[PDB]
Amino acid sequence: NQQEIYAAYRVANLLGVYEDCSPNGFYQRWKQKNAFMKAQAEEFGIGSTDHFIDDVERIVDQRRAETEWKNADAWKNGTAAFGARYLTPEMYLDYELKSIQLAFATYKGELVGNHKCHVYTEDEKRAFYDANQDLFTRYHGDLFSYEEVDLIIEKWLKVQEYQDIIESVVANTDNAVRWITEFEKIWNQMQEEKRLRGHCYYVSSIHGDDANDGTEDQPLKSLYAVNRLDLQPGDQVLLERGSVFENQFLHLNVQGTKEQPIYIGAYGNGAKPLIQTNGQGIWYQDYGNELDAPTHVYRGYVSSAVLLYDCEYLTVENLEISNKGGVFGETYSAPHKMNRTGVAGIAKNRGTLHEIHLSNLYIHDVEGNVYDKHMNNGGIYFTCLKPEAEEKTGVARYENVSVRGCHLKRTSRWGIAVGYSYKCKEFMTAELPDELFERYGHHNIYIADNYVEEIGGDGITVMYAMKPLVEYNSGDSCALEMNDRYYTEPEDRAGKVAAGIWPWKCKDALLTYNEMRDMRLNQDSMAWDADSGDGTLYQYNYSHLNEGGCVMFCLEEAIHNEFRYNVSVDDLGGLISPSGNPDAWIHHNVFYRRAEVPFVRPHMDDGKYVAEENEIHLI
Ligand SMILES: CC(=O)N[C@@H]1[C@@H](O[C@@H]2O[C@H](CO)[C@H](O)[C@H](O)[C@H]2O)[C@H](O)[C@@H](CO)O[C@H]1O
Ligand code: NA
Repeated sequence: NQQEIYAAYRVANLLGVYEDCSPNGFYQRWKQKNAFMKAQAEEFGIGSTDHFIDDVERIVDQRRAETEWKNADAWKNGTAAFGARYLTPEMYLDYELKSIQLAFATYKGELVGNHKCHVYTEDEKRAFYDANQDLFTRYHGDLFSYEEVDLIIEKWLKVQEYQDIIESVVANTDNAVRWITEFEKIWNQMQEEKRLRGHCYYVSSIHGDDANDGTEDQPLKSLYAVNRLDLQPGDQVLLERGSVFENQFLHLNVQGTKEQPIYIGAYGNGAKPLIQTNGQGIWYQDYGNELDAPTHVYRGYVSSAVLLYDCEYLTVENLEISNKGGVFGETYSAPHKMNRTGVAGIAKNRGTLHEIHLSNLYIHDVEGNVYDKHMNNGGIYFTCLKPEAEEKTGVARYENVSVRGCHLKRTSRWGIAVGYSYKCKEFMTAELPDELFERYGHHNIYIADNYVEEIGGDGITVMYAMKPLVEYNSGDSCALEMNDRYYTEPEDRAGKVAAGIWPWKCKDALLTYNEMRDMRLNQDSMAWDADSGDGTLYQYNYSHLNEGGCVMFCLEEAIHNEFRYNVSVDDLGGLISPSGNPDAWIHHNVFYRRAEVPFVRPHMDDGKYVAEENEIHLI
């Protein structure tokens, strides 16, 4: 809503968040941001996947072997390059609107223009605690103490005060109309620049006909027609910009070759083609065996806007996807609400699937089951099901798979999840020998340049992969539903926790050049999580105002952990959560903490760690 955008930049000006809070000011900051990331970030993983995807494990080995803080000076004076290397207009606007809100939350001034900044008294914060007990329970139902959530409550109350100022300015509607008229022109200009950045099948919801041959002159009309095409190596399917595919879905079982991949994309002019699945695109998921915990749901119907079922040598690019529920009989937090995906990837009957790539997808309002962790449930979820006959087709798993440039907003439960496998019970040791990955695990997994925001559960998680590279991702405001207010009927599933960007049962994972802000309080709610897995390294990551702190080392199977050359600015709760972990080497980081935010997070402090040569500032 343009009046809310206008109001936000009015507050930004009064807070001094940005020097120029005109629409041109927004445009120049966007241009500056993209030019900076292009000049200063690493080049690896930019451009065609054929030029780098085979080198992911090699670049991971090189970066893990670094012996000093690369560009330490930039990192320490606040001009390092991290987060997504290109921000779309939609990513950038949402990022700045969140920046303004968080600046209000930490503002110490008396006034914002004529608005007197409320000073939240102990009485007022304690009253909020007593009235919102459903927000302060942990994994096992035990409450955080008031003292543990005092500063988080003040942050929340200042965010509400901020939000009330926006609707107030909106209510009070001259130069607002000027500001908004100019913003629309700038927005269109930005969309024009964004847009600038076998057989060809054309599909047009507006001009097509499913009886056509599917040329640009006589395009197909519907995704159902696409679902019926016998797509061959080299084929392209191009969806017309401006198209809306109402209640439609793409369910594909197609294979290109290395030499002639299949491409799904956009053509023409206007908005990204919109797949508006609205809870249709039904299919039956079955892992074929219980998962790592017997309580995890592992079979049932899923709604997916885009289902890639045993696909290979396929790239999907430049689409907008939603998957809203709200069908008759359904409530939002219902225990068995259908699992929903924006893009679901499945490996089952073709052994290793090669060369699946998602690029520049805008996936929002995917209203999956609030609870279920391992059904294909969230914005993007790739999994591996037990093959019909593994002795004939091989272990179902992934090789050379990338998720790049995707924007996720309001997806539940997961943001981006890649790799959960029916072979999960083969990895139930602390140490994970390389042979487990040679037989059962994924190779050359690359997740980069994504923006995940307002996510029900975890932001980005890579699973069962050898040396995955998760880099140059930006995350805001994940774990929104990991609390009793939304997580109403978990039954025996537990799982009321989420962290930002992290690996599960990976070997020698590298998470680097990521940015994570404003994780929503739960027992976890830290930015980074060296979870169960072997050899995880976080380096060159930026974290800010996460309500569960900076980094966790999670229990006895989180082994060979290292956390170096990271910057943490005003993480809350407690900076490090060494929770029952056997080791963690925490060294050569820079932390900025409030005096009343401890280095070690309460109740998550009984693990083994070496913290040395860290620079801890008070703020
Ligand atoms: C060991 C542990 O408790 N780790 C937590 C994570 O929970 C595990 O996540 C994996 C995901 O593949 C399985 O679901 C497993 O059964 C869970 O125990 C949890 O997701 C993260 C993020 O909050 O943190 C740990 O608490
Ligand atoms: Na294969």
